[PDB]
Amino acid sequence: IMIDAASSFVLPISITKNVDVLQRTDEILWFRGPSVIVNERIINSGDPHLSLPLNRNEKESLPGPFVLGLRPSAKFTAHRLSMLR
Amino acid sequence: KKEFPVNLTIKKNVYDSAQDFNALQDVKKNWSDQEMLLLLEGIEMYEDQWEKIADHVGGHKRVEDCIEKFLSLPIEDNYIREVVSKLMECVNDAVQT
Amino acid sequence: HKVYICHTCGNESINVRYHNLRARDTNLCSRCFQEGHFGANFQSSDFIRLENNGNSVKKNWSDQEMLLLLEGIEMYEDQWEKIADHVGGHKRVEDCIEKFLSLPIEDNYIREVVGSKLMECVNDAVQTLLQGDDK
Amino acid sequence: LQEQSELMSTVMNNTPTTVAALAAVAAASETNGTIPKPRSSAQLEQLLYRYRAIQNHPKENKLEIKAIEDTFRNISRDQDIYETKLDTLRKSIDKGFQYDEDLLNKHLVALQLLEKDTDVPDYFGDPDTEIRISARISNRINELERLPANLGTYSLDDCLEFITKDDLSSRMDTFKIKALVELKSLKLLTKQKSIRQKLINNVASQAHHNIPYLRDSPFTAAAQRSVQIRSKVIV
Amino acid sequence: AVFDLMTSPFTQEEVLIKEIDFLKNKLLDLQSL
Amino acid sequence: MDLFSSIISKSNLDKRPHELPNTNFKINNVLPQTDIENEAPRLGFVGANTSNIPDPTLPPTEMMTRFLHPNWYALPTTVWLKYGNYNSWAPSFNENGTVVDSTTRGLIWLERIIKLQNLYNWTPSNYIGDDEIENFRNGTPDKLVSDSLLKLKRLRKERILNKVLKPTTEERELYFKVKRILKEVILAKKVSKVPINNVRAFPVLQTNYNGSIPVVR
Amino acid sequence: NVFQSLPKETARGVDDLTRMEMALLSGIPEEIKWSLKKYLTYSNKAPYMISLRTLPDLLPLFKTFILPLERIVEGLNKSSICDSKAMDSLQMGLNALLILRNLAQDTDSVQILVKDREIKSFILFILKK
Ligand SMILES: [Zn+2]
Repeated sequence: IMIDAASSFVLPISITKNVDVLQRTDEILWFRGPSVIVNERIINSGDPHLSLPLNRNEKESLPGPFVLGLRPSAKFTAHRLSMLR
Repeated sequence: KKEFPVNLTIKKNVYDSAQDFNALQDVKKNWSDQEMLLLLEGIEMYEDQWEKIADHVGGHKRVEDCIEKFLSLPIEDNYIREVVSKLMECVNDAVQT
Repeated sequence: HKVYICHTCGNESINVRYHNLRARDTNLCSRCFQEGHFGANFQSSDFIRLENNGNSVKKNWSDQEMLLLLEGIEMYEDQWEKIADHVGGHKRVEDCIEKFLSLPIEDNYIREVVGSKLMECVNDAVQTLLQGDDK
Repeated sequence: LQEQSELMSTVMNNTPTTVAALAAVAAASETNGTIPKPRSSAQLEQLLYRYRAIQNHPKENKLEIKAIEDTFRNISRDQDIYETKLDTLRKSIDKGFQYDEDLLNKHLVALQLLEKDTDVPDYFGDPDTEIRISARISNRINELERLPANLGTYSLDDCLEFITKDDLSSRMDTFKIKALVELKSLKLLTKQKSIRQKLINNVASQAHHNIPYLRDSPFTAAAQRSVQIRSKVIV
Repeated sequence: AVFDLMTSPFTQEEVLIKEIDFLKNKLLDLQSL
Repeated sequence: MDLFSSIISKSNLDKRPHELPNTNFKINNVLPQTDIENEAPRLGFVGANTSNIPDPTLPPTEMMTRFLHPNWYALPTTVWLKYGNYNSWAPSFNENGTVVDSTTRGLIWLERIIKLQNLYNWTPSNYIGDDEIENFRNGTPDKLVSDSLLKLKRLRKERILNKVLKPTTEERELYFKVKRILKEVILAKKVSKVPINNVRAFPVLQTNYNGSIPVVR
Repeated sequence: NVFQSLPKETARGVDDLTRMEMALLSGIPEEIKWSLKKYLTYSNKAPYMISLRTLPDLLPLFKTFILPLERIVEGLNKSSICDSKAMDSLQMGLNALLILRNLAQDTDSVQILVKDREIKSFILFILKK
């Protein structure tokens, strides 16, 4: 199992006309596999949607993925911006 | 004085092993990370009123259980490191000689 | 100031690299780590966010520098030039050795398991005897 | 043979009705040495709950149901006793004590340090005691080497950075570096011992050319002078 | 085992001759006893 | 070689037609992978020994065995000689390169020779009940706390000095009995400070994912 | 370009023999201690380097330490050596006397010591006491 493969490639034709949105070298970088989209980085480790307790067929349409991601409440953020100045 | 830092937040509890954080573990008394963040969030602002915190968590937690949780939060290392007749026997012989 | 060539591409990292802990001599940019361009052998757990900027006034020893020092000692076992550049090159050999020796590592376990005046007064009496001729 | 772990294994293997521990005198009583009154908060009690809730279907092949129900009676009785004692304990409180602050500080710090097994200062050779030190370090190494690698922080100061759906906050790794500085400093111990030996056995090995009050004594100067005497030439 | 540089009226060969003449004598003294 | 690109930073509210700098391009959609994070390895996997150091649980842990400071060296002193039985005029001793005399060395020689809601609400902190705190709540609350923490410290010393790892069932039972009392005063008295000192962080798990570039053999 | 043709033999400072000869000629006492220790080591291990036949301006450099030892021998009948400044002169004098003892087994470093009419006065003084 090797480590030092290249795994990125560049085509010789300068097509740099409509490409300011992609990832440029500074040309266009062309990798050997796709990307990986990760929804939320921090798992919410309790929350019986995920913990599955052993007590007591049901569906639930939760709002967004933001339930599973430890977001702070806004009153603390306003308190901290008041503590800013 | 230089001391190796007592890293309490990493250290797993010995006596109970059920009041740890949810990452170090392998009404309802479950205490998910959202209510834990809301608990530290209410303790930073409200400063021990125990009833604005008790519904800032979200109402499923009694005030007794919020005190039960607050008794097991780790303390800062820089606060642990912050709280923590032979005279006359010659004179009486030197006056004489 | 060094330069950190991002692995798996040719790019330069701006001010934050992502150090790998199993090949131990690679880095990444932020964008190659957000998308997962670091090969299917590694698992995105073994990448620590390290910085590149010059830190504060010396003898502070942030946890990044302590970690890279201990990585160097596990790498080379000698060769304190090759330790001091792996810390970042803004520290001397003569200070990396003075910091690896002044670490309390087992001091806490030592404190766990294991919990005169007469002749000084005589010397004061003689220093009083050497003042006045009358004695 | 850890019946309070055999119930957990039968629960986590999702097949507990297919075996049901073969409750007779030969099997259900061989692991018990009644049931031993479980220790945990609910981790050994919810297993008993599920075990009774699965054993409601056979109801006669398992004779050990009665001792488990006796322990449920014991738990309910102890709970009622504690609720009555908590009702009386909140009535037995004096109207004025005015608990001191700077001893509440010491009791909180002392309890917190006595939770997580660290040494508390008071403020109130010999290879017997060499192994008792080198068996506390293996404790800490085999406790730090069971932390999950995907360990990360969430400080109370990320609210000032406005992290989006994918933004990569810059204080995520303030615990995983600290949980490797300890784990690799407790493996580089017998390297700094070997550097300290080479330091002390080359500073103390001179001891009479650098220290001024030792190379100025009579006897040291006389010994260093007398070792340098060249032998006498006969004729 | 510490060497040195110094000035002398002799060449480097003559210094080695004197070293031979000294170390033969010290060798005989210490092997004799 | 069959390459791929990076993620286009085109927003979800753009609505424009899809332009292409080449007609030999193709476009694809990346489905995000999402589930309970696959159990990450432990820290023993991440950062093991790739060196030749030993474990710190090996029998050489001495650090001072053959030290011999040069305050402890033998100094050259006088050598007393013996000629015979009837030789009492001979030069009796020998002092070539000595530190001290014959007289002082002779002196040094001289001076040495079944309900339902009462069954889900259950801790191990209430199996004992109280049985003493009712009696001691009538007076001061605080003496039992220090008299119990000293017992915890003594039992912890006795566990360190016995090579035992699990705590006993006698101090665990005595632990919660402490934590109860410090709770109740905070329930009752509302002491004027009850100080707040937290590290202002707490450890959470975070998602892991393999790399997308395949392995090369 | 000019910093490439340095002579290799003089780019360490002065050589050690001129260092030892200048260190005694100054008045710095710790550097005198160093110089006498190195003269003693070279007198034991290779005496021909400090042969008095070769280096003629070296015997008064030891006379200036040995000749004030006569006052110390005169005062040595009482507890004269009180501070830590006279004792250092005593130890320097005894060490220089050992250096001249070690150089006197050569038969070419000896005639220069004999023809001096002042070392023999010191020998006669010590023998009379
Ligand atoms: Zn990159």
